[PDB]
Amino acid sequence: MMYLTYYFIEITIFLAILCTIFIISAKNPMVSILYMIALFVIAAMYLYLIGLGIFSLLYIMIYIGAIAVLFLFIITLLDINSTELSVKSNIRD
Amino acid sequence: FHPYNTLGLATQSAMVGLGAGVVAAAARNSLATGPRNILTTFSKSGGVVTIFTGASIAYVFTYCSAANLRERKDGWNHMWAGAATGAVLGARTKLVPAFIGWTVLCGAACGLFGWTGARFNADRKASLEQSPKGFVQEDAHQTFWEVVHRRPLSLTVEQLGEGRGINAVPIATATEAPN
Ligand SMILES: CCCCCCCCCCCCCCCCCC(=O)OC[C@H](COP(=O)(O)OCCN)OC(=O)CCCCCCCCCCCCCCCCC
Ligand SMILES: CCCCCCCCCCCCO[C@H]1O[C@H](CO)[C@@H](O[C@H]2O[C@@H](CO)[C@H](O)[C@H](O)[C@@H]2O)[C@H](O)[C@H]1O
Repeated sequence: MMYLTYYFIEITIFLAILCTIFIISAKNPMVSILYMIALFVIAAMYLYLIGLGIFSLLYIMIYIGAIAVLFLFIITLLDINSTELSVKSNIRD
Repeated sequence: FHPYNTLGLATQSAMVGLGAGVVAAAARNSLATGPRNILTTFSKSGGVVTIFTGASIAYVFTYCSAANLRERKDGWNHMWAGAATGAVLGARTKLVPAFIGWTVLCGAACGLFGWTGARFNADRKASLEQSPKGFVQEDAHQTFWEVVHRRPLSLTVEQLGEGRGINAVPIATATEAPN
């Protein structure tokens, strides 16, 4: 039982890696903002793990509650074109 | 002095210069204009790889070699190394005079760089701020930055040499009458 909650921090590390790669690879930016919200949640989780739930909640009510509301509030109103992730354009890096 | 290891330093220097060529190749492939890919790095690069490797090889090989042939550590070595490096870089332009010019002027610049100490930094203890200065007190040996009201004559004759007016004893007293 004890060690079922031993590797939660490593899980959050792996999940943050995933959400970063997904922010970078997503086609429509709206999805990239949703993955940013997933990342702020994972950060709030990790902060609860190390004993700072107050900042977890301040993050959820600041970043997610305002900044990301606003990011969607912008991309909903602007004509932000894109260029889907490719191999001819980005492999060189 | 303590001798240099020519081949040990040259092999390190070549791997370093190859690595710098790889970094500059990738950075050019990213910063360039037209359609490219992971293939162009070593095909369409303007000799960044051979530039860096030949320079680092020639510089370090010549510095350690001439430091060991002259058997000293000084600025003339860095001059010879900059002379080799100028030859390598100027061989790219397939002309004799530009090859000679690249050699001489890269050599003079590296030779100056060795004159001033072969560093862009400062020693910080050989400097004037952190070193004795001003008037030496009582007959003590005159260091570099120290000033002296009256110098010894033996030290003058040694540093300069005899002749051309400069002598071990003055002229009148040398030709004074023993009376
Ligand atoms: C990977 C394995 C690693 C192996 C271990 C060892 C590795 C050692 C690596 C050494 C560092 C290598 C870095 C190479 C420099 C970066 C490559 C480059 O291209 O720099 C220029 C860059 C792009 O320029 P580019 O696209 O080529 O177009 C050229 C047209 N002008 O455009 C730029 O603006 C970037 C410039 C970067 C400059 C960095 C700072 C250099 C400082 C200058 C030194 C000056 C001091 C000498 C002054 C003497 C005075 C006479
Ligand atoms: C074109 C003119 C202007 C160009 C700019 C350069 C001007 C400034 C002068 C550079 C002075 C360099 O001087 C530097 O080396 C001298 C030796 O020569 C050193 O002087 C020291 O050398 C050691 C031997 O190594 C001896 O003990 C010597 O008595 C002294 O203490 C100092 O550590 C430093 O002062």
